[PDB]
Amino acid sequence: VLQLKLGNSAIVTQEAANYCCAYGEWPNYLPTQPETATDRFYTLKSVKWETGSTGWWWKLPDALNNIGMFGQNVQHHYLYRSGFLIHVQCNATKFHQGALLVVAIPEHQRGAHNTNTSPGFDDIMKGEEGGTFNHPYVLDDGTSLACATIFPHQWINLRTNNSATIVLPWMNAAPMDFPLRHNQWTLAIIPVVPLGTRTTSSMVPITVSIAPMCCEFNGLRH
Amino acid sequence: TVVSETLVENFLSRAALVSKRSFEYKDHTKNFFKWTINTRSFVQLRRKLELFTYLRFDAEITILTTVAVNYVGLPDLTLQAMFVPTGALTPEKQDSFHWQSGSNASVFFKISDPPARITIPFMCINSAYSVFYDGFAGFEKNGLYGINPADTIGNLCVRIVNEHQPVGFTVTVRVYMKPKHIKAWAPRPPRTLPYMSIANANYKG
Amino acid sequence: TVVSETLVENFLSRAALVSKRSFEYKDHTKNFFKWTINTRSFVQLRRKLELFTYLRFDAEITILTTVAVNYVGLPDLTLQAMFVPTGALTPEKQDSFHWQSGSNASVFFKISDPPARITIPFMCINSAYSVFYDGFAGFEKNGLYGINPADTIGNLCVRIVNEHQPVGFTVTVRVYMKPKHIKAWAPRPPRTLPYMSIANANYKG
Amino acid sequence: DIQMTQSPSSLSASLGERVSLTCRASQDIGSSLNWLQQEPDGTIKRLIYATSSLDSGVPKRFSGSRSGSDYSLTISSLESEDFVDYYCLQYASFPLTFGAGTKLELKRA
Amino acid sequence: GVPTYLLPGSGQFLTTDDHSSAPALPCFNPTPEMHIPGQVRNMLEVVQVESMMEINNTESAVGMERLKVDISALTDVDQLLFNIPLDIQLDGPLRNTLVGNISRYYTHWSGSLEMTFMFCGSFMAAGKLILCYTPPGGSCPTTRETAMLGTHIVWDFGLQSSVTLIIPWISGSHNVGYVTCFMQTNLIVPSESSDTCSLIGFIAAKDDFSLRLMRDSPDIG
Amino acid sequence: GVPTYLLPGSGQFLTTDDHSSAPALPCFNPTPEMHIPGQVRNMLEVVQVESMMEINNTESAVGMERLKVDISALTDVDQLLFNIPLDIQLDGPLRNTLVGNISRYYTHWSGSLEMTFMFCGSFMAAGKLILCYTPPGGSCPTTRETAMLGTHIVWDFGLQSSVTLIIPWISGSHNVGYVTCFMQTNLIVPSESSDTCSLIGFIAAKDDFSLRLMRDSPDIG
Amino acid sequence: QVQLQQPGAELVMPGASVKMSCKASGYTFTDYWMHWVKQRPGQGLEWIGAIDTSDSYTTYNRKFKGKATLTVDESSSTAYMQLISLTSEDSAVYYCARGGGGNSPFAYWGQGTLVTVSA
Repeated sequence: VLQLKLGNSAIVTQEAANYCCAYGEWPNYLPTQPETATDRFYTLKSVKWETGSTGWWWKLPDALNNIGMFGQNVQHHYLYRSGFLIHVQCNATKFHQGALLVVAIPEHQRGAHNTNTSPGFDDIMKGEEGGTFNHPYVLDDGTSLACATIFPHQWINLRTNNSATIVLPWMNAAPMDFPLRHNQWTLAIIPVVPLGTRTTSSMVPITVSIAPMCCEFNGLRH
Repeated sequence: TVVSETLVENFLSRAALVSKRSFEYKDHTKNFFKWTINTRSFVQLRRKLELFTYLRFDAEITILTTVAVNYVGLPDLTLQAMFVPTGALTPEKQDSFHWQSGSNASVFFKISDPPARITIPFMCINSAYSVFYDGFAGFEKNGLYGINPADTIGNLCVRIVNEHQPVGFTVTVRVYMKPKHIKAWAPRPPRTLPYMSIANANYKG
Repeated sequence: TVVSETLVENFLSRAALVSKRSFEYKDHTKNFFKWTINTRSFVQLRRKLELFTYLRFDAEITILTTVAVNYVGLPDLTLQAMFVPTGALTPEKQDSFHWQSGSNASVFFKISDPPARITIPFMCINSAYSVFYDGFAGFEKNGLYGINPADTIGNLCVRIVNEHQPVGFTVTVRVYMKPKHIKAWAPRPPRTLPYMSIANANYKG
Repeated sequence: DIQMTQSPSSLSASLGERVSLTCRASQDIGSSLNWLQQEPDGTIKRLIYATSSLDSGVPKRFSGSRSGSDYSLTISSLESEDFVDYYCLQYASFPLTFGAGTKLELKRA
Repeated sequence: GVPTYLLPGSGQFLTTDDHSSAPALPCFNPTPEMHIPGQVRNMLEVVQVESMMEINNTESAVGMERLKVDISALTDVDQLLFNIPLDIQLDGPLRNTLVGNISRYYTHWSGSLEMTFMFCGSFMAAGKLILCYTPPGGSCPTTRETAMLGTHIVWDFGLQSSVTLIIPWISGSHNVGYVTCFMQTNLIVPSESSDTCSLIGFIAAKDDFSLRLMRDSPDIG
Repeated sequence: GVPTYLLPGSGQFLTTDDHSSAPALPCFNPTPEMHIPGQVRNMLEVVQVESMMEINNTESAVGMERLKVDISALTDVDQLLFNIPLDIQLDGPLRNTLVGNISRYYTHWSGSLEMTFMFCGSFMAAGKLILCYTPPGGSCPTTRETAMLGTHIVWDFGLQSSVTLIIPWISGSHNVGYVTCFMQTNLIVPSESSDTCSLIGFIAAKDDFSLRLMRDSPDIG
Repeated sequence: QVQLQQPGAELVMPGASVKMSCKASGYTFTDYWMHWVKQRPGQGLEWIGAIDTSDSYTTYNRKFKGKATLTVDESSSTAYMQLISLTSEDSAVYYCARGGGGNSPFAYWGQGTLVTVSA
């Protein structure tokens, strides 16, 4: 019901209160800023979520490499430090059952199954298209999903709340980082409980929004 | 049946053997070893440090030297343990000067004595080490995945000071590393699946 | 990617090997070495000190002794390291008294022990050492160019205290010098061209 | 893609005269490398994998060593059927790439 | 100078000792410390975070469905859903958790635990359940009333969507506890909704959970 | 007396250690310290002094003309004069300088640099130039306008005889930066003056230039 | 006991592209990777891509991206290769390898196919 207006656009959302701050902090400024230029929520392509859907992952800023106004400043400047506000809203009726785990994995090293070969460039950075979990039970990094709750996360249940809002500050060892090289965070939606319905197969869309709030840029060129 | 020790400082800090090597020495008529002193080799310390993302600590290196027998008796050798920091190129023309350059820190110790103990400070460009690095090495655009050029401590180089000694004894060197002043950030899930390779996170299952 | 250590005191002060010599000892039926302990021999410390004109420092000498094998076992020799200051004439009648004169400072150390470490004070007529001396030696009018008689520290003389020991082992002596209390004046340009001779500044190119 | 430089591209040798082929990589692939034998009939067969390790059933004349900046394939004794196209491959990371190759020739008049 | 004598055990190398040693590279200033979110100064903060219990462990159970327990509309009244052993060293639902994986580095563990259950089924699902705990040596319940003699609560699908359960201070070191869950009534779902629903269990640690006596992790991989 | 025990690593010889040792010649008073002009207590003061860049490095370039770049009156409009790499370890114009030779004793170097250009030609030489800098990974300019997208200044021969350029805090350790210079207009010189003029580049270090991690100089000679 | 079979030639004109069959025997097909290697008559070895048997996860080269399509079948324990819009330029001998947990090696190879296209 409550609309969240940031910049020149906005998206109808559920009431936003007591939103999750990752590790109990918010993306403050480093002790020009894009509160206008690149501000508004960038809505990615809605993924079709079915009963046999393993999951999806979008690294930050992998899905944002070229998006709208933000796609220009990626290759334009030398360094940046940016926070992220991620709002994942999944619309469904009261007759659908299931659960979706939206968790942000800082510093996610992916992996492969039953081989020692390291993934290539196209396998790691997929751009806006995003990837699909090969084995979501092991998270693809070799760890376990049961203890994966240690990260910041929110629960989307078709009973209680159909949306989630996660705020990610700047997490890095360096004050700034390289746009096309290192991925600080990772956005993952994990369907712990699959879909179920009266019909054999249904389709539940998922909307994902990411706002690069309170960031900076240096090294002007081009 | 029926918080002091639970602290992270006491949890991550323990004495473990990160390098085990013994070079065969009988008759040469060379002898040395160098290694990157990384925590991904020893399996118990790896998973011990896979729990956390970024780590800040000062490595404390202790070299223990034992001499075996392949009654003569054990002579006392003089050994030199030199630490080579990252950025020093190694064009090895052995028998001549690189080891003895005054830039690199070296230490001399005998066989019978308290074990040589040195404390390596924190050397990094960034604020802390990166155990999990999502990205590629440098900017090669296809550069190596999973290895961050920003964090490399260096190579630990150890050789015997004395010349060839006519014995058939094998020298065994043990290097223990106990970190101190440990600061932790971003705890992660443990990895139950075995380690296929130390170069990346691939799992078998 | 992305002033404490930059100080001159930390920059010029490092442990380097300025003398390397091993005398052959098998059967004599003599053994000693002396050298002027100058910084123009070791190539990395020379150019290190060619950056500055005048220097004031206290030389810290440390003698490291290692015995090689040409199983018997290594006996423990007693060595004597004597420093001969400038102005002491050396009419060597060895086997008799000059070494043991109480004027020169001597130190005794065994083979297995902490390395003998002595600190030589600042001995000069003028205020500081002269690395670059434009002029001639003394007043001979044609006297030697490039060598200042005003600055000479002395000779480092080391011999074995014990008499001839019936072994075929070769004694290797290493002398390290780390300067302290370093004061710098008049920095100069680095010398890129190689060193043809240590006696003067001639270049090849 | 990380390129594997294999040199020399050709050589001429007789029976015997052990000769090693050296490959160089712009990045560090670790201990993971493979060697492949290519027969003129179109059938490829593995020879050397993971440096010192060798295939079961292949004679011991094939060997390898590493100076740490390079990868070498050493053959102790050559033969008349030993003329093939050798290639060095990096399976450590995707994508997998192939080397330049060397065509062994026999000295004649 | 000052006369001194060597004490017994001087010069030995101890693994657990803490002492200052000479630095390797003097006159070197490490990089200053930037503020990094999520500073963890204690291992108990990681344990207090909730984790997923796997209740579906059975024969031929692999993958994502090990986290959920299927409940259909064809089940009868008073049927045992599952039992959760509290043994950390042995393999229960607690084998891999946030509290379990950290406790395997230790031996003695004492503290109060907590369990949270969430119903992932549809909105119109009716019926009630029963949630009971078994004291140590507590005569594991045959059907129902034996579980009622202890601490229990009646949980409804429609009213509460979550479960808060405080377990009183278990203990173990190197058959005690259990969790019993049954069917109070039948599962009532409409015609359009699916017949099969599921649940997800959670476990965390309270503020009194303590640890000590560091050891090596039994699991090599 | 006082019982003591030997710590692990006692008696070893460390290269970087700092401790007091017994003096060799006691009761000896060194010569007092006279005041000597130019006391240098820090290596950064030597680096902050301007030095000559060699821009003329090419094939068959040896000797005095490596310091200057010849500019004649027959050149056309918009021709690339040169490019200066900022890599210290590799060989650019910066290979041998005051900032370069001192930085080769270290590894990590961070700070802001400065470049000064001086025109040594005659007094009546007219025309204008362009002075541009390339950000790291900055799409090195093909002709002109690509260099204009960054920080640039138009410099005239007649008005200003010197150049002040502040470069914002490069970084490197063990293709990033560049300097692009082109011909804005033709070189106008009278009949009596020579057709060929030259320039001399300079570089220094600001107050924020920092160094650390001493090592050995790569150049033996 | 264990071998690989990819017989045939199958020359074809442009407008459609033939799809490879790679069949394996002697080992469990579900537990091992499947690779592909392209031998060009110009002595090119250029690698195509790898496919997992369990999942549909694939990896493609930059120059070969959008062209090659990999699919496998665990029922028949075979492997398929699907191209699109082959022209007179592409001709080569196709190979399919296995790999595994360790070394992901090339040890087993097929006989090879002769692909010759013409306008």
